[PDB]
Amino acid sequence: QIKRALELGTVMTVFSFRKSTPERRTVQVIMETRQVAWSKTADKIEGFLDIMEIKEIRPGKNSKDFERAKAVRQKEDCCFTILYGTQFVLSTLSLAADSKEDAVNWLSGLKILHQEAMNASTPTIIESWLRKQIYSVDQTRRNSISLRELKTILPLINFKVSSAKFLKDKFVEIGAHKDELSFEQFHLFYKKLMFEQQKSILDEFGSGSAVYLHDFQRFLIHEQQEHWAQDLNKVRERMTKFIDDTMRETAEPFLFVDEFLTYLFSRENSIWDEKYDAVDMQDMNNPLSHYWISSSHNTYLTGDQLRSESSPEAYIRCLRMGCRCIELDCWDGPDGKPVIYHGWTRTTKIKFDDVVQAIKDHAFVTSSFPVILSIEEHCSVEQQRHMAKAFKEVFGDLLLTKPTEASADQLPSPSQLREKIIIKHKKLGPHKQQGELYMWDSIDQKWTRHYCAIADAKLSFSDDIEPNPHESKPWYYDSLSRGEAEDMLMRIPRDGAFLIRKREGSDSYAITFRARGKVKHCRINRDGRHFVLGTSAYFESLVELVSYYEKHSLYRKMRLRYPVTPELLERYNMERDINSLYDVSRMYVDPSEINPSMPQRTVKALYDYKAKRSDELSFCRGALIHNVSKEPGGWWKGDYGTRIQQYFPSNYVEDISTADFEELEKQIIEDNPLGSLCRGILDLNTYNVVKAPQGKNQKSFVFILEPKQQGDPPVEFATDRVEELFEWFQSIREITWKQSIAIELSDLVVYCKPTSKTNLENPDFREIRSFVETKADSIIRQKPVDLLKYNQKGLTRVYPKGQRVDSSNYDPFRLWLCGSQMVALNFQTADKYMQMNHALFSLNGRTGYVLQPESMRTEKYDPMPPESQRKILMTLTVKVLGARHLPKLGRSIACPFVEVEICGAEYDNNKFKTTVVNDNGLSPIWAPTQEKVTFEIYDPNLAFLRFVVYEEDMFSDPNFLAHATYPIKAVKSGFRSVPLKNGYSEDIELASLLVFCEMRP
Ligand SMILES: [Ca+2]
Repeated sequence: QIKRALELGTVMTVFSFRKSTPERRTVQVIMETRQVAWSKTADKIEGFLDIMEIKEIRPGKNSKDFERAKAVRQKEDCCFTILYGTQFVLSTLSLAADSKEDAVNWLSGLKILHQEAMNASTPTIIESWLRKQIYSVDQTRRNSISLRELKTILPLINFKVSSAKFLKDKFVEIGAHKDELSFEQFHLFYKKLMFEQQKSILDEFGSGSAVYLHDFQRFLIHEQQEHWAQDLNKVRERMTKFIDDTMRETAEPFLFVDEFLTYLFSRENSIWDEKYDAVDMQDMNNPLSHYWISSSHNTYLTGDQLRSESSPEAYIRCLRMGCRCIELDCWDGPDGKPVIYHGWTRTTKIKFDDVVQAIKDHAFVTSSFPVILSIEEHCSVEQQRHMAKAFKEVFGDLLLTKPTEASADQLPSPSQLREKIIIKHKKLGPHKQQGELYMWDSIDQKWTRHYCAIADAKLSFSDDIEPNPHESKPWYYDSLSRGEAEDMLMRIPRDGAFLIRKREGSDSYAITFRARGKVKHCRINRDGRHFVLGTSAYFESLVELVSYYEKHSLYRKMRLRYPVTPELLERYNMERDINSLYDVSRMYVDPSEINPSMPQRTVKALYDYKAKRSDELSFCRGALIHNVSKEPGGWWKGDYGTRIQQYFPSNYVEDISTADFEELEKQIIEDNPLGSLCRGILDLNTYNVVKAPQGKNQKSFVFILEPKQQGDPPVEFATDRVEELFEWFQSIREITWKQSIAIELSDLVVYCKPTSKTNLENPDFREIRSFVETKADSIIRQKPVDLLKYNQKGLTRVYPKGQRVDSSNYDPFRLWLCGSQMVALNFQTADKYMQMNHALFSLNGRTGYVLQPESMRTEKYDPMPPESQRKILMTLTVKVLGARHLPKLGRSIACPFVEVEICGAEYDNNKFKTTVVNDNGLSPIWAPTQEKVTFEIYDPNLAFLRFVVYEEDMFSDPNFLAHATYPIKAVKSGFRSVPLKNGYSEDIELASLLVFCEMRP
């Protein structure tokens, strides 16, 4: 059809906000990889996007590329935008065609090409994936593969080649006529690799020669509990649709046992129950107060709360996920039209008019159910009039302007309010000093950018905002012992301080670095010419290794920054003498003093214990040990005093009581404006501020906090402009020396009238109460039953505390179980709680409304029963058997393990982890190591089954790879695939666990 017109290609004009001049390119669809490619010449493809990653094809000149370009002369009807990607912020390919003909050809042709890809079988996606891989080396659109190029690819696809024999022994077995492998020679290699690596799973299945039509139907009926599989003709179809072999399609289909394993790891065999993919309108006729409503906080932001980009695309992205409650922070614009950003911060400003349009175009595309606009009002009465007018005019009939029923005593249903936009805004009755400053490092002799803020006469500042050639380099030490290195690096008080030394009595090396006032050592061996850090981190050169870990994290979030040289030790030693009269530590804060006390992860010592090893902690009876990570057997890991996560006997501690609570409440860290991002705090009452007449260290604009108190260190800050320095100077000097609503908008508030009324008695259904995270958590703590009863008729919004400046999220489980409707979360953040939110709102067809269960509305509903009165409705047993295509995080091959947990407000860290597989992300296996674990579930409708895949790095630290999180409601039994998602809950190509699950009611 037009698919051939797209496969051939089309010359069009590409626009990037990243490139300043539009570039003419041939745009084509490679059917073999299912990519949209754009090339300058025929030989090489400049750039590509996977069709699988397309979220929207938007006609016109509505993209960041278009609006940032100089002109765009091409017509609206020749212009369109492919919005694609794996993150919250989607990439944009903005295109202008020569003609309206071609443009319309693409929008139609791409839509059907996407659907084909979505609906395609796993074996079709594998061939596309194998096609992508051989293209990737030299980008020629290759036909065959070298032996040396396959050995270069295997580590990139997260597999370590055990030996050279393994490939050649394979090569022969597949048929290695030469070192070259054709595409189908490579295709056959993958299948053999996957089967041989994972064969052992079969010991759980039949002793037949292959899996025949009848064997498979039994498997679907009895072990998978699929009762459609009675209809034997449906079972033969599934087989054939999977296989796709014309010669075997004849008569009765059978899978080869390796094709059966592939099916078990495949989408087709997902743990997810599909009936929950559609809306159920029988669950959409309850009052609005009975629904969990997918809710965003400060929707405009794409990043942190301090300096990240505001975009209308954030509203679009959230709305098209089915988010139904979005936030507009409305501030006085320059031209009497409101702007939206985070007040007083360096977050970019966007126009209210662009957000209103964006909401109108996107509110009701993927979900028909009512959208709630939470308006935080800082605008003038006149600017409020523009908002009242703009809403009415742009939204028209979509804008709820009067109640659904006049004589109502409860809220209307989501059904009744379809394609309605509801204004939450204060209804009429009938200036923090902050920004970016440069700070000076005497060690590095460099300035870095920090976000700083003054709260209650205290300036808080953030962390910074971003042939053996090593023999000449002064960070390399030819003849240095392990003990000296530790002492040398213990002299330099900086995380990321490093040197590389040759190991004593060996032609091999080590990197030793300081992290959190403690030195660590990393072994660097040689593989012929190459250098290997730990196990599989390959480098050509120790300079290349140092370059990489300057840009990429080596240990946790520590990078290499401070090369420990003789010149640095010489300089710092003298400077430490000169600066002896003050203690520099006092301006920085301790990394534990910003880390909160864990809700329930604290133990109390039953006995005195003396450490038999440096590994082990030593403590007295009565000692409270915090942030305990519980593993099986004798030894647990936890923090006591200064030390962190050291080993101790588990049978030497007991649970804390309420009597210990008061002691932990005193130990609760004092919040600062930068929360987790805070690096140091300065008491401006104990300083004078002076401007350096001629700046300092090559900055012109430098102010200095000079200490009043003995021992307190002076602090130097710099600005880009003298005007910044003045505002900071006068803000600091003023410490060191020492409600109108526009009727027009007010009238648009039908429901969701904000109220205060002190406390939760007499809920009005037209009213909404909002609680910051902190207030919400104290209500849950003291008044949970009041919140529940209020939430039956009234609505509740919760939003993150102001300190979550990193755009981190908070536990919504307890709030949800008290019937709280709008638990507003940072959708731009890839963390556990957004993952929970996406899981919950995957139910009921991604409408962003989930009916609270009937159980929550009976008199005998208790979220928190006593231990002895715990009623068990279901047991869930889980075995993690294996995984395919785990992502490669960094430079080394994944050493994966899986953590399984039942998530909810009834569950105190109810998890188990698998053992670690060494250097294999492509095809790990865990089946032989552990038995099933059994979970007791109190209510299946109130809980989530969460799988998280971690890599175990060289330091034994867990790093996130993927997750899958499901309401237990939608979990199927038997040998099930678990399709793995990234931190943003976007699908990772061909990535899946294989698990066994048993649910007994
Ligand atoms: Ca806000």
